[PDB]
Amino acid sequence: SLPACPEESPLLVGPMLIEFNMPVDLELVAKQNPNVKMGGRYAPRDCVSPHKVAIIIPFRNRQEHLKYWLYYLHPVLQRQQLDYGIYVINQAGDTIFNRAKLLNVGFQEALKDYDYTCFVFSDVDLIPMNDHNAYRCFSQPRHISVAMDKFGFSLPYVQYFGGVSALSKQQFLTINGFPNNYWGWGGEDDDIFNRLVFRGMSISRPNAVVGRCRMIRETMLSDGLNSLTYQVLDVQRYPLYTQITVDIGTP
Amino acid sequence: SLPACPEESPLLVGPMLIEFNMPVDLELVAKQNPNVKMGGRYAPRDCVSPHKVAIIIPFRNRQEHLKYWLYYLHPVLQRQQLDYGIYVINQAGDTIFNRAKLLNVGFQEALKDYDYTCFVFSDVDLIPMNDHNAYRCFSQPRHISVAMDKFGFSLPYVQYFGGVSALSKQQFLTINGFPNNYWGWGGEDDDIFNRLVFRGMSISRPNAVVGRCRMIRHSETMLSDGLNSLTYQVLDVQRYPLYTQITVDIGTP
Repeated sequence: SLPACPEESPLLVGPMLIEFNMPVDLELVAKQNPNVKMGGRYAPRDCVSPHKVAIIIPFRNRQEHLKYWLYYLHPVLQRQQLDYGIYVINQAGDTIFNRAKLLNVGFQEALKDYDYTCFVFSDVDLIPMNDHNAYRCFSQPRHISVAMDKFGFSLPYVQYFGGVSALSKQQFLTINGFPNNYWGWGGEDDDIFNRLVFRGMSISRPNAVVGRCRMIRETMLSDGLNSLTYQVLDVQRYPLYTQITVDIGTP
Repeated sequence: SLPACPEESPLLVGPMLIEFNMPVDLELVAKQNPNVKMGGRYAPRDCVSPHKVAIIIPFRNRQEHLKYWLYYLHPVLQRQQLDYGIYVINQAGDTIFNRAKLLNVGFQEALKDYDYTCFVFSDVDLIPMNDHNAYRCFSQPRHISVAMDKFGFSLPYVQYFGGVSALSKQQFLTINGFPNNYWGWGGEDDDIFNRLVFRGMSISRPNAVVGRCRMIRHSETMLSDGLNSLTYQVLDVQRYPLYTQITVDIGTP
């Protein structure tokens, strides 16, 4: 019935100022984005998007950062004319953090809501400075956070495929998702760039200016999606996001 | 007879001023480094170095840049107490450039002079700003150019394992060297990161400050495409005081 959305959205505004010297009230953010449905779900009214994107945020005790993330990304994602939903994967307990495992949980859980075909894995503390940085999938795995605010050496904050990146369902399934046994922060050695290589994939990215983000301030075949185990303890449908609280075990 | 050189050389000075305004005369540079022998060869007089390093530069019509590279790196390499030689691999003709294939030639040709055990592959237009950045090999593949001088975003110039990197002879042979069929400038698409992964190796590097480099300016297929399938024709070999230049025909796409 509806027409397909254009290939490039005409609603983009380009670079935007990101400042964190202003308190955020999510009740106001919700009234500013009234087309977002309960649970953080949105689709264009005027056209059909081919981008069915689940944005997955690994999370634990970062509510202030999340307020800023929602305040800044909901307008961006709509301007990009995406058919998206927001899934916050909250790691229950005080175990060592396991980013990769939570991303696997988010993939499995988001698919219970809707047949997403693209998955954006995003740290809660990275805001894109230009809405030309598409939050969706490409013919190759996509690295969305390319460089940081002040355009310095960026590998510490984003590694090769960290910070914000995107994988289609097929790309995610080809590598059997992320590993589940990397507890803690391992740097550019725990980057799953290795998994993309084994399956003959490379990295796509925008240019470093469009890709700027600002900060709020083998074993593969057996360790991954097919061996994932976890227990969901809570699911909360807030106006602007879904939060899933899970027990992912211990190292 | 001689003692082993220390693990860290006592001659290191740390950060360095790098400027590209003074014209360079290689006859004067040779008089500044009188211990460098014909062909750009040096070994310490006072100790035996465990680092037998061939520095291989893929090259074509960049003589001005090459002057600066020699002016700045010969002092650095000597201070690092290395047993090294300088090999410039000049691609004959003005065909489309093939960085990776030239690197394979340099590895094969350097070994005809001397039994090097470490190979540093360095773009001619990258100068290290700190002599603590070791131009030699490690237990894992080594990425020497980590970050750029000022605007630190470095991925376009260094990729994952480009710019300046080092592979021991064993590490190089394990991945069957570099590919030979990547014609042109491919960026991080021509990067051999996949080959290191395929063989269960990772990247070692210094921290981004020690690893800072400045750019000269004024502004499956692995097992079958590599060293074992390399073909080329040497057209000239010239032995200058400060470097060996090998001019080769590496064919066309």
